[PDB]
Amino acid sequence: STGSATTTPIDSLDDAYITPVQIGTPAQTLNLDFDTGSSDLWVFSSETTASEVDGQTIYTPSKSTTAKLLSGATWSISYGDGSSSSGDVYTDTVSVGGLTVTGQAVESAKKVSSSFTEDSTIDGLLGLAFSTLNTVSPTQQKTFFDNAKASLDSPVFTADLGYHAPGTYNFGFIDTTAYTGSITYTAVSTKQGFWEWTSTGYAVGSGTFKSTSIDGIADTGTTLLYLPATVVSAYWAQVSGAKSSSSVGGYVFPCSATLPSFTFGVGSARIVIPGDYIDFGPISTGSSSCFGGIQSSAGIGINIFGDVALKAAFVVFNGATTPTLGFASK
Repeated sequence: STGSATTTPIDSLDDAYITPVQIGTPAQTLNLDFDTGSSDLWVFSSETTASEVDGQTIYTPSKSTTAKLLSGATWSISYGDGSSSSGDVYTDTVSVGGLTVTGQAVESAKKVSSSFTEDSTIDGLLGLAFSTLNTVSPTQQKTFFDNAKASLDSPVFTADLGYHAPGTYNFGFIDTTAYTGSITYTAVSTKQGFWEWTSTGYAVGSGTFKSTSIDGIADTGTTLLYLPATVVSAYWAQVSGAKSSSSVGGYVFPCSATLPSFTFGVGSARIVIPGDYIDFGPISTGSSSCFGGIQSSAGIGINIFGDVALKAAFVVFNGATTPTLGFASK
């Protein structure tokens, strides 16, 4: 089998992407944030505290003839941005772009933190990291991809995120029309449960390429590119007036600037992030200070190849017995 679904930016900055997902019988369609940095499929629901729902579409398990309470199971997750959610668990039928999994754990939120409530466009998350990170207790549950894998034509999914435009998540096949050149594959460590890999270096604008190993994660659920402070300083030093602002929480730059590109290495191949992809707009409405799309990872503990980087590439998440990542230009 295969599946193919369009993913759409939630706003004009590409802060995140939503993909429609059918849950239950008859189908209830929710718009989920596909997150290769986590491993829980959780949704706003009829069980979510009413004051914490503000415009989201909810899953109502009592209206699904295929929903079954997973007795005793609870979940609770905290994300790198400080947000969180928790609740109980149903199993139900879940379909993405024509690919159906029966018995998928659907984690129903009883509580969500304020940033989820405040984002009316995201009805939940669909985790695509390794199932060892799934938070369901006392019986850990499998991701949608893990459940689908054996049925897929090939044990892969691909992320093709757009810049200020829709893109595509495919399951079970590699669309050879969706990228240019060849796909360069690189080794993955699953030891932390992430799609963790090592970039071979970077360049700033038209500058020379610096060969240096940068370990990080391919994370569709993170907006920006988080890299070591040395690398980030070298980038922003090329932008007149750019500075790191403790009050804002990262590098800012004059909105009048034209940003240089940023290149990252995948083996001997190179992915170029255009400068425009690194502009996240005014820090507050009407400000002439703009927020940068490349930020330091120094306070995180891990480097994160988030949407800023991934949307410059066609990205293969290869879930073969030994997983690997593939990157192609597009």
